[PDB]
Amino acid sequence: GVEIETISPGDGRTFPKKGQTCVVHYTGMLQNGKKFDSSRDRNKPFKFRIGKQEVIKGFEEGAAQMSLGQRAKLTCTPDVAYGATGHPGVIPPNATLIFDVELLNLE
Repeated sequence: GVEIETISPGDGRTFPKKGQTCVVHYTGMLQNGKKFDSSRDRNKPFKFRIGKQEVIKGFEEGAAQMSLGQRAKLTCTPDVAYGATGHPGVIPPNATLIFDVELLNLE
């Protein structure tokens, strides 16, 4: 269950499709926890395409429901990303994830 809470500005029409490589200034946040990931710290804003199961299931649906310039607020459920296993040392089992996502892309 991907729950979108968009901070408004953008265009609201430039929607992601297949065969489109896009750019996200994401920032990881643990619910009842601290940060764990930030593309803003590395200044290399994570160029990636859509559909090839690169990213987790929660980030995949939330990015497709956005448009250019928008700023959403993800709440990824445990069963779509890591809640069975958990990424070793970084993500505990049965964890619910928070993301600051801004789509500043091409295509």
